[PDB]
Amino acid sequence: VYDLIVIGGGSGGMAAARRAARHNAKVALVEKSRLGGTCVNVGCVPKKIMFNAASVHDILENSRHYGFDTKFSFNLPLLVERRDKYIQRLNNIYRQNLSKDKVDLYEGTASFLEGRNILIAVGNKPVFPPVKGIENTISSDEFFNIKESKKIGIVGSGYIAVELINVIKRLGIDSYIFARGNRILRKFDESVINVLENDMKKNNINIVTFADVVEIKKVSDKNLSIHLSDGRIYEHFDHVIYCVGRSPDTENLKLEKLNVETNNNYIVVDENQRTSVNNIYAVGDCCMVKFYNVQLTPVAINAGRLLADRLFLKKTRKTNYKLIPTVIFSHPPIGTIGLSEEAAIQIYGKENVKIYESKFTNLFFSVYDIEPELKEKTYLKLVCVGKDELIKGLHIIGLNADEIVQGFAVALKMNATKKDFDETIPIHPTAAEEFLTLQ
Amino acid sequence: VYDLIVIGGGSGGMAAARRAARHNAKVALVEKSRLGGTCVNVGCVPKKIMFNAASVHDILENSRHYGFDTKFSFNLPLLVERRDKYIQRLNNIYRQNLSKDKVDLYEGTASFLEGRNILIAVGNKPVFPPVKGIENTISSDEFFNIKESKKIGIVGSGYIAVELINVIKRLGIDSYIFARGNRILRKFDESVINVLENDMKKNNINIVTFADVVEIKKVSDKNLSIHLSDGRIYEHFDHVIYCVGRSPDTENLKLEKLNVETNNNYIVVDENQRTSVNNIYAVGDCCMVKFYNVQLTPVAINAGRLLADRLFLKKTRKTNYKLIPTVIFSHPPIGTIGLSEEAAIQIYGKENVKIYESKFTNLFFSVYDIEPELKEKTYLKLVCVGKDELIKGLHIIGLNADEIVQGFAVALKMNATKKDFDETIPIHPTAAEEFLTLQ
Repeated sequence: VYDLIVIGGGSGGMAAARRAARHNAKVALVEKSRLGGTCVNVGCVPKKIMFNAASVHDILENSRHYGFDTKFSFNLPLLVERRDKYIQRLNNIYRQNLSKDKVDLYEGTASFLEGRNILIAVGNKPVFPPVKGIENTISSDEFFNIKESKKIGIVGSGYIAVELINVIKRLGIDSYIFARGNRILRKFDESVINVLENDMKKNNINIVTFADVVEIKKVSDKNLSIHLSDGRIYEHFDHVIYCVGRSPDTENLKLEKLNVETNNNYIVVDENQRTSVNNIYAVGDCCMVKFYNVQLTPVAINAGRLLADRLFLKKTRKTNYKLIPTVIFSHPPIGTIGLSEEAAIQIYGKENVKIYESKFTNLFFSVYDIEPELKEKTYLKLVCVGKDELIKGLHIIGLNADEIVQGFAVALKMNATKKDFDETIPIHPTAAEEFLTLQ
Repeated sequence: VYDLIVIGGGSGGMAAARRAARHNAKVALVEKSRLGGTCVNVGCVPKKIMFNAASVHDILENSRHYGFDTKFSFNLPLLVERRDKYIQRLNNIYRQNLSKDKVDLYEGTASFLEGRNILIAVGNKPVFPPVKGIENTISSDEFFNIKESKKIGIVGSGYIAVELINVIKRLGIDSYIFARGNRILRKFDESVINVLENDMKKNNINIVTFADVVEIKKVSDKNLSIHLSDGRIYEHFDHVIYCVGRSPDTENLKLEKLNVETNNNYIVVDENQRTSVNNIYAVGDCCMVKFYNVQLTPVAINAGRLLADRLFLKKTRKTNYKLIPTVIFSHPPIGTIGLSEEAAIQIYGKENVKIYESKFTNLFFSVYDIEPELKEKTYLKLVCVGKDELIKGLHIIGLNADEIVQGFAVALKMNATKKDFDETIPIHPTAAEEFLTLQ
């Protein structure tokens, strides 16, 4: 008999499993594919490696403005073996940590019908809509098998699509991204995105708006065509990638005969991650909290670790889904916490929203021998709601924006104000100091 | 008659000058060399450009682990013209901003004997001690004229010396840095420095401890020798650089006949930057506050801007010299705010100091085809004083540490605690998130 059996060795189950492990629980975790799940084998990890890759290509393409004489070629199959070489080592490490802490791992698909508290941690799996030609399509996952390609088309404009198209261009591949609305990234502040799109277009990424693909044709093998509902046609794609969204691995868990609730396959739970049925719990994007979903590795890490506590020491600590810092690893990258300027106004009203923003050029681009206004930009935004100016949203796009936000999030959670930032003496010279002089 | 005459168009005078400008003051500023002073023409700006340069060289030397075939040469004279090309454009811009805001600029040396409130902003100038051979030496400034060199020796181990030696190696130049104590950077946390030195030595930077140079010989032109007091001799240097420290440009201001006070050339002032003599004020590292000195661009920017206020709108706002975030642009870079673990214990006592630290490898180095333990490292430290654990010091050394700290400083000023950080959901995957899981 186990104190807790973990189903899902991805981000959530693992953390959960090892934490309870730490509190002396007899723990068991069963996995069917490689350990570390989505984030490790087909999300965050490789994605981030390919983002670094595309960063090296730009540095190589531009080293001449820094005194270097450079001639280089890129070979994607190599980036491929290095990167999978890496991934293979993590799985072994995870299985090592799993014996280090006394958890009894089991490889196999899990199914309900010996444990005292059973935790569902089976995240999603990709979504292919009923669209004509969809057979000729692949998913964000599959992209990680691509070692040859001259033209790629992505359908969607969510964060995965944009990160992927920017990584795709910067690897020598001709690139399109189809979007349903007026602009990609419809959920993020529109100014931050105006800068994103301007730069993408500057780098010849083709962005198509108001697109509804009603057909995916296959002239032949690796000669595909994308058909939109308005007359525009787009030919010659070796891969069309659908970045629709993802849905829980919930289909056959032999769950129904348990009256465990289900919205649209997502397992419902409470502040504590408890099911309708007690004993049985759920974290990871495979669930929905209420209802928030929120599919990010660190959130599922929080959840699982915190639960273990209510389960083994004390309840006190619960997961906060409010305030979730994000990084869109686009080119350039985007750091974003809290409300956009418009979300703010939908909540507190325009009479209460003041904004602070900046536009400048990273010092890195000083030697680039080109007209200033053509250098890659950096833009930031402070959205302030109230009277001594609480910061309800914080965003920036640029060189290293991925590394500048974490910290400001510690300050947004502490209800900091324009004035906290203003009394903060800045570090020079850095991109991040601009946040402190928005006067 | 002027409402305020600014002496010194460096960081402080300029900001001061334009701010008061903003409040409708009849302002005048006089400069003798190029505008933007130390930070722009011989400090922060070029230094930072050369740091980026050395960053491109490492990226080029290692692109192969990312799929690239790279063959490159470096040519320092080019980095030199690009970089001075840049600097020339800033001076023009500064002189443009100076007409934009209605300040009457005057080029010439300033000397006391028409203005209502006169502001001293003349920072330092380098220091060469009475040492034998010192004639054969140069200063951090002069380094910016160097376009040829096979071996360089730096005397000192302060932040400028370390930044400069790391930049020097990464430009193909053989490198030594002489230090008086046991380790370079004696003012910063010793663990953060153990990692710094290990990496420097890993990259063949030679670090010499307990060194007292008592002689600087010149066998010939660009064939110099460094003599230490203990028997060690070090030959074949084209340039020996002395990074001793800097002293105020105060020597002949025709000041004495004014009973304006002087410690060791530094002009003394108060919380408000007022002299012994009123009407006359002082910011910039050319002064000493009490007594803090603190020679950083953003501090002198604060001071000058804030003064203008007491001078033109209201006093309320004063400069805080307590809590000064810093970045040592070493390789790797170091972000540091607040107390070291030992400074903490000199203040609150060991019974009250808890520490949190981490050591890991940036994901950037995942594909480097080398044994893990040989990859460039990242190390962080939380120094906590008290009971719910106030963070009195925060440090990290690594890839992008320069960009991760600004933000945490907003949080240290807000007396954040381990637990503020702990409730902060992290961004993945990033170097900076490690700060949030130090459990």
